[PDB]
Amino acid sequence: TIPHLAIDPFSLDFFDDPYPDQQTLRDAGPVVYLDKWNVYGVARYAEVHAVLNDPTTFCSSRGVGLSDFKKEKPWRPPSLILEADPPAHTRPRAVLSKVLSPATMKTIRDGFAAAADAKVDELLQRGCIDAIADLAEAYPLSVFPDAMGLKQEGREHLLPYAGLVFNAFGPPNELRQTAIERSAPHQAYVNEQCQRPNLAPGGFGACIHAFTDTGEITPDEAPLLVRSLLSAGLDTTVNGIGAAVYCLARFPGELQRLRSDPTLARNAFEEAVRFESPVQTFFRTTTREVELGGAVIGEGEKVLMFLGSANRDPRRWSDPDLYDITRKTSGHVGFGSGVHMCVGQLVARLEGEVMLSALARKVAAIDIDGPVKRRFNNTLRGLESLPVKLTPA
Ligand code: HEM
Ligand SMILES: O=C(O)c1ccc(-c2cccs2)cc1
Ligand SMILES: [Cl-]
Repeated sequence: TIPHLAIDPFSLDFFDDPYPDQQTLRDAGPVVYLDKWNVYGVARYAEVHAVLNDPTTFCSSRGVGLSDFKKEKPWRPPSLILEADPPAHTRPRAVLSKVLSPATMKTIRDGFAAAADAKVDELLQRGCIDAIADLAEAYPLSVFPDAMGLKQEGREHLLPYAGLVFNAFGPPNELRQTAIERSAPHQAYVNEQCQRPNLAPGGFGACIHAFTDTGEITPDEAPLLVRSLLSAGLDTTVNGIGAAVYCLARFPGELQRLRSDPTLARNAFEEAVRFESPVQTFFRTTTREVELGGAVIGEGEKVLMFLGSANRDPRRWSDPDLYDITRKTSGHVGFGSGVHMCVGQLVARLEGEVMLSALARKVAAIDIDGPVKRRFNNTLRGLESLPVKLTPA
């Protein structure tokens, strides 16, 4: 009933160009079995969306990586939000929602926007730059650690820690094993910064600790919730902004439309999130036998969702392989869907919007002018190096 495929979605070949294999996975059926890892897979929009929106049946508390927490020990203490199901998920989620809330974005927008304009002005003085190290990495590093309230010392641990976290959702391949081998100094730094005395007043970390007297979380839960923002809050945005710049570099007609109406900046970023999907895949575990898209899956089985594939599924999207900054993007799954849908999406969209606004107002052309190099991670998609020449408007 269910087709068995040998495709390895965690292989370097797949990362280098996932799109043909994703079509093969979608077209094989609504539910496939991946023999390489003994997991079920769903690559169509319909089933990805259905799985995400049934957290009772497709739970997160057994881990959102390949590893089943009922069978193996997690590599670090489980996240109180990502790796929790309702009702345990609900109150920590509400705290992070209020910490990263629509109202909070007002307190940071002016500074985030000025830093984006400043970075684009700096890059234009150099002309030829690496849009990864010099922009996609440099911009979030210039705003997010400060908004968290982190001290300056030790910030070089943040991107390695995040890469470790996202590699650790994969199978026990070399990318994952090597990340864990190297992890001790990054875990040590990150855990220490999560303690209340190490988080500057007014930042996101201090605000999480301030919620420990309302009855929503206790003091001993706050450090792990700070850990969540230090895990998911930087490397995702690096790959999102890198994706947007890569899209504008490859589709100059869309850069021209963005220049002509900079208020398209926010949707141009959302479309980049759909088109490249910085978070490509992750898992749920079944809590019962379940029928999904006409197939029967037993209890206790890992189900791999292909978010990037769902975002390119022609059953859902017109011209899915085109980057279109005026596309109606509502419904894409690049930030997830349902109860776990990205709690930091307003921070991500703010960074992306203000960066693309700066480019729209200040840059006339973005031309790739060197070898493009991909960065390999078990669940994040993005580039290692993107040499571009920026021409001023
Ligand atoms: C372009 C940038 C980003 C992308 C593509 C992205 C993607 C996602 C996705 C797909 C999920 C759902 C995971 C699941 O259902 O298991 C998620 C959850 C989450 N994200 Fe984001 N994210 C981004 C930025 C951020 C930022 C900036 C923050 C914090 C400042 C953040 C914090 C979180 C947290 C804490 C969760 C867990 C929420 C929950 O389990 O209820 N993310 N993100
Ligand atoms: O530590 C945390 O709570 C944490 C939360 C979310 C993530 C993401 C996984 C996949 C997309 S976002 C990773 C870590
Ligand atoms: Cl840790």
